Amino acid sequence: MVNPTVFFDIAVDGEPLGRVSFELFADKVPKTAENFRALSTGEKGFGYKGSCFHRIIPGFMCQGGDFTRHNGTGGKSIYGEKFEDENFILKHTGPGILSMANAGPNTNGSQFFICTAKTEWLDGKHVVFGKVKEGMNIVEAMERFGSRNGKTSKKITIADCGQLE
Amino acid sequence: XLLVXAGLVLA
Repeated sequence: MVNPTVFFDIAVDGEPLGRVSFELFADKVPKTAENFRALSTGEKGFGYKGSCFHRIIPGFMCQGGDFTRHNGTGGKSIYGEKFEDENFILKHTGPGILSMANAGPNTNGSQFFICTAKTEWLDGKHVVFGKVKEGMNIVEAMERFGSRNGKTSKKITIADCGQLE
Repeated sequence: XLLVXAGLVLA
């Protein structure tokens, strides 16, 4: 009866930057939260470890999760390639929101984004399922390698990840 | 513009 806490250790060109901890709202979106949790432990044989943040736009968000093609076209869920939009109870209310990227209605795989600002235009379209619990300062340092068009100037990698609780 | 998609990214 406790929401999982997951962590990512971020590296910039192999150099360790720090740890970001996330609280996953398994009490509101159990199946989206579980997908993210299991991809962070790597327990199904595949996951986030070693993958990158392929698209970062300062003031907007940091996008990652494509562990198969590393460019925005791949990734899959623990349920098969894609799964449904569970619900839209939570909104993109400010910095630190963790939400799912997609290619339209009911197309969730493994790609996600961490909001750097309130992005109310994404409400009802992207499922919010967690928030940054510790290390928002590491996300702010990550944005500095992003650009208006999303290209990063440095390789931002998840060097390790797992579950803390 | 400022969207978050997987595959065809929009302006």
